[PDB]
Amino acid sequence: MLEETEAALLARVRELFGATLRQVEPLTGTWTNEDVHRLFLAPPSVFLAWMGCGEGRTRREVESRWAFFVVAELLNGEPVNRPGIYQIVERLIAGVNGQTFGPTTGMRLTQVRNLCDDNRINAGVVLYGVLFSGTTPLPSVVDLDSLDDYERHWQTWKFPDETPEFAAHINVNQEK
Amino acid sequence: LLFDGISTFNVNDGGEMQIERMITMYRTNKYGDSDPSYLNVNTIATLSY
Repeated sequence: MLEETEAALLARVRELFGATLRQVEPLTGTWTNEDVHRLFLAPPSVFLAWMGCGEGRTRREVESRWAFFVVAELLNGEPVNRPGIYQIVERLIAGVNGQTFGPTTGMRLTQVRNLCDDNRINAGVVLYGVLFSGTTPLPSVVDLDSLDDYERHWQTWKFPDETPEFAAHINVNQEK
Repeated sequence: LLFDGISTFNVNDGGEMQIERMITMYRTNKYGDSDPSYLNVNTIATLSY
């Protein structure tokens, strides 16, 4: 159950920040060196990206690694609202730490990378990026349901192929 | 007779009559196969009790 966890994180971010963040949108792939010239950033906004999942404790759970890439504007080498972006980062860490989001539980902060190199400084964007790890379980085996009236029991004894056959066609629920 | 369904009796020395084994008439299931579940009168009496 991963898409449900992703939707829960997005809903939590929307509820916590509201109109402070211009938009929120799951981001395909991790942040590469081309995403800045490819995405509809519309800063300030945050993108939730699934960075895979490492082995969990059991064979039914994994340690999913998510990431929150925060975006803003740095016109003239000056962040658009430095208190605003710092508050956004801290509040996103606080509201998405420990608290469960759907099946995933135990959201633990792992790192907060600055992730602001030339490709993003020259494009007027800061990219403070949070990372998370969570104990998310795997879906259960799909159940089944069917009712057929038991009426026949065909049993065949496994003699050699050309040995004369031996079998019983019980045909239960027969009365006489 | 005990395998037919009819109970049998034993005559003791002196002429007294005794009960060999008193059984019901249950000898087959709903199918044609044999069934001992209700064979004994003791089974019926114990189930009723």
